Amino acid sequence: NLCPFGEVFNATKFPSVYAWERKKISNCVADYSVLYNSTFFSTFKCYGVSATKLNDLCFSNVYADSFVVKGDDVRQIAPGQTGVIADYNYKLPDDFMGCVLAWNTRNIDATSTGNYNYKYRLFRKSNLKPFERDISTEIYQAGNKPCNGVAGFNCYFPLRSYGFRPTYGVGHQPYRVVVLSFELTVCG
Amino acid sequence: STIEEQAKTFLDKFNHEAEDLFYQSSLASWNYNTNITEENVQNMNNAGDKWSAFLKEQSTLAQMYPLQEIQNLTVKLQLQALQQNGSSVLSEDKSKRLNTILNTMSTIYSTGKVCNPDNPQECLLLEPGLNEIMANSLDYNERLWAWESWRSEVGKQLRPLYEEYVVLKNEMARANHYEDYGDYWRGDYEVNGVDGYDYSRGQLIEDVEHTFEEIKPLYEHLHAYVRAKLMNAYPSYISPIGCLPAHLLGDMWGRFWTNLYSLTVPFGQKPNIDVTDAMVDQAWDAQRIFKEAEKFFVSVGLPNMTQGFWENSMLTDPGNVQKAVCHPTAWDLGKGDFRILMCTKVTMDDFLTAHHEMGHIQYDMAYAAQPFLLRNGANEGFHEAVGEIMSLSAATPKHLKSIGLLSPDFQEDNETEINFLLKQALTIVGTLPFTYMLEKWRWMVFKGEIPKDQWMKKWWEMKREIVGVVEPVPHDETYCDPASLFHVSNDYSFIRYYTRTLYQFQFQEALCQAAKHEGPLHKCDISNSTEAGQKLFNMLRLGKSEPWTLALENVVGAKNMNVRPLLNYFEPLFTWLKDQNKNSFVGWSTDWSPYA
Ligand SMILES: *[C@@H]1O[C@H](CO)[C@@H](O[C@@H]2O[C@H](CO)[C@@H](O[C@@H]3O[C@H](CO)[C@@H](O)[C@H](O)[C@@H]3O)[C@H](O)[C@H]2NC(C)=O)[C@H](O)[C@H]1NC(C)=O
Ligand SMILES: *[C@@H]1O[C@H](CO)[C@@H](O[C@@H]2O[C@H](CO)[C@@H](O[C@@H]3O[C@H](CO)[C@@H](O)[C@H](O)[C@@H]3O)[C@H](O)[C@H]2NC(C)=O)[C@H](O)[C@H]1NC(C)=O
Ligand SMILES: *[C@@H]1O[C@H](CO)[C@@H](O)[C@H](O)[C@H]1NC(C)=O
Ligand SMILES: *[C@@H]1O[C@H](CO)[C@@H](O)[C@H](O)[C@H]1NC(C)=O
Ligand SMILES: *[C@@H]1O[C@H](CO)[C@@H](O)[C@H](O)[C@H]1NC(C)=O
Ligand SMILES: *[C@@H]1O[C@H](CO)[C@@H](O)[C@H](O)[C@H]1NC(C)=O
Ligand SMILES: *[C@@H]1O[C@H](CO)[C@@H](O)[C@H](O)[C@H]1NC(C)=O
Ligand SMILES: [Cl-]
Ligand code: NA
Ligand SMILES: [Zn+2]
Repeated sequence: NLCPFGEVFNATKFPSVYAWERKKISNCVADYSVLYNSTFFSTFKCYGVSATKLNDLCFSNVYADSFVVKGDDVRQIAPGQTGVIADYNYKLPDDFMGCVLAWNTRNIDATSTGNYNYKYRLFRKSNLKPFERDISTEIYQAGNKPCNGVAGFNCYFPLRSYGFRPTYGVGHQPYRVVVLSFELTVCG
Repeated sequence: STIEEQAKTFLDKFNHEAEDLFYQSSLASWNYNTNITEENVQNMNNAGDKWSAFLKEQSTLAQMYPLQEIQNLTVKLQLQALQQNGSSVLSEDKSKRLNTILNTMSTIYSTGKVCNPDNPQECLLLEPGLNEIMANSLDYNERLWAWESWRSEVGKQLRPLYEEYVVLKNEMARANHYEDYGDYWRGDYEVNGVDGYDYSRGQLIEDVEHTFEEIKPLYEHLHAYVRAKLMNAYPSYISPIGCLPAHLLGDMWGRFWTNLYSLTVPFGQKPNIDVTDAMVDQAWDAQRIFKEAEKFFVSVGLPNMTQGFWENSMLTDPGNVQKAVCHPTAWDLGKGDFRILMCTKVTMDDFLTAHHEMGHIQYDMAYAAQPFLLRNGANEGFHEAVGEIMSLSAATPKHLKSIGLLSPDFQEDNETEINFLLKQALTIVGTLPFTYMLEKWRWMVFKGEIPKDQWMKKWWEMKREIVGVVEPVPHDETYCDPASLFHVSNDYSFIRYYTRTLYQFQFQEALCQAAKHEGPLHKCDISNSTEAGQKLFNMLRLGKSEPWTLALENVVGAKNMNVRPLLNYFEPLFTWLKDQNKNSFVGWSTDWSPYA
């Protein structure tokens, strides 16, 4: 059977970067011709493997991570980055083997009144491990005095909204990202 | 947690939360300036008051971090910007009355209109009524009427409001650890923290006066040449040794002598460089003007204009179906949104202005990576200087011939260059004594050196001595002629126009050396110079992170403003003026008046 790549790429709803979702791909034959022979993507950057030789290859299972970030934050979805998205939202390992695909979604993910649904984590104790996921909304304590669950001075809410609008620059427009991870069932 | 680390996290919250509210306030005022309706004027105020209330909340929130406990110089600048109490240091009633007089002065300046005693049904306001008279009329009495009526009608009303304006502004600056309101304005040039690049607020007064002494010889010869030409235009009205009457200078205040070119042109027989008719015959539209300006910045190494610029800018007049303010402005709404508001027409004056406003956008695009509180020019004069050097290169005959707007057989005689330099000097160097004297008068008023009973007495004593301009009719303390200018009655500093003028020629000389120019400085075009573009971009990206003395050094190689590049630009004209004034009187007597 064909692997359901349309369920992640052509998915109607996409999650926030802080609460990115992962989908496991098990016994099915893959078809990377759809992903490779298309100019719809804005980046499409592969690491550890090539964008063409993958057709005649097999893996134990494939993991598809999906989320939404700004245009300038797409560069952080790569091995060896230290931005806010890479440190507090979604981090890739140094020995990552896969491809990162992103495309502009200004027409569906950005509204005139401001789309504040897509969020991201701005404050967190230490960085995230590779492939770690944090959905905690606990009040971040930046000062020495305790917060006591009520955000205040030196006590900030950990999540902030992107606030996408169609008149923003290309670097601030919403981009849907799909990270395909390869682990060593799935063949071409 | 370290106070330095707590402040960094606080700035992270601010930079992300302020960038979103600043975009809503900027887009709200954009929808008003491009579509003047009542629904949009309230949305501009709602998003404006929301940004003001947000900025005040973060102001007191930032004050809870001791500025002395921070060692990082970059974060220390951001905290100091937010910790400014500003106008909120006054009481609830004094701050409300201060905004009341600030609005009343701005109102009566824009709505004040004078009527002709000869024809009472003919009443004209400043724009375009009185400005058209001061710029075109050659009648002594007609210009004297428009000059005196503007200072006796709308000027006398500003006198009581400006008195309360000074005392309230002084109560603000003295409460924020400043000497006076003039010391508050000079704080824009203040640098304190970097060894070898510091600059005190009092150092500005010393440097502006030291550089102005070297401008006196060039201005005195220009003043003597203009006076000789003005005597032929107004015989039996001007003394060959006295100051120039104020109502004969080209505009309402004598700020610019541009309108005197028709009366002071050295060689009127030679062809004027107006390429307006050329582009109309070559099928140019408003889109082509900005496309050609975009190609100019790309030729020097700067990037293209963003897609959002071509999608969101208003480059043409929407007409009677949508009223809009046609003041050419460059908008930086943030979040990658760069726009330009300009009702562009197919003329040469709009072609050069397109390079000026797009120069502001290239400056905004450069420091976009800096944090929010650092996305601004080095000082108040850096931004206008960047836009002016573009119009200097775009106005050279070498650039106009290369594009196709000037005929290839246009001969550049030594008299055409004197005609061009004389036109530049009437606008550039003619405003320097006016700018310095005006800000010097307000500095003394704020400092407390000019009592109220001799405001206008000392105002015209400096006009005679510094600018060399005498009033046509005597004015007592009932008048308030300085307030009759926009920048004075609308609470704007004016020394920025003096510093920007010296900056733009230091930049030009620095870029033309990187551009490998070899001829005179006024014939230089920095087109195709990726070295000059890289040299200029190295300072545009700094924004306000590094001190202006360091940013200026990154391009011109000097830690302070210099007047030498300004004199080299007008050097061929300075030697020509000295030859013309060999049988004239260079200088003026501060005692002659057209009414003694
Ligand atoms: C004052 O504080 C700022 C930040 O709070 C300091 O700037 C920071 O300097 C570090 C060290 O270079 C930068 O880390 C680097 O980030 C890049 C990002 O790609 C990474 O590739 C490097 O490997 C390195 O980790 C950091 O980004 C930078 N932060 C900012 C906002 O510019 C600055 O050095 C401090 N100044 C003093 C005098 O302590
Ligand atoms: C340096 O700057 C100049 C002027 O900005 C650039 O030269 C211009 O290049 C265009 C096309 O590349 C020329 O248009 C062509 O002109 C010839 C001769 O007039 C005409 O026969 C053609 O039909 C076409 O219209 C333009 O003339 C030319 N101008 C000059 C003064 O040479 C040049 O590209 C820049 N150098 C760079 C960017 O390396
Ligand atoms: C998404 O739908 C388009 C419809 O044109 C199709 O071409 C594409 O292959 C689909 N994506 C996937 C991953 O199947
Ligand atoms: C102008 O304002 C009206 C209502 O005030 C609005 O319907 C219209 O869309 C606006 N046009 C633009 C171009 O903003
Ligand atoms: C602002 O005013 C408050 C009034 O209580 C004062 O405590 C604070 O020190 C002032 N800020 C500065 C920077 O002077
Ligand atoms: C700028 O845009 C033009 C097309 O409008 C293109 O030919 C050129 O390569 C672009 N330059 C850069 C530096 O993006
Ligand atoms: C220009 O040069 C010519 C001869 O080279 C000379 O006769 C003329 O006086 C010069 N004009 C000026 C304004 O210097
Ligand atoms: Cl005046
Ligand atoms: Na005139
Ligand atoms: Zn400007």
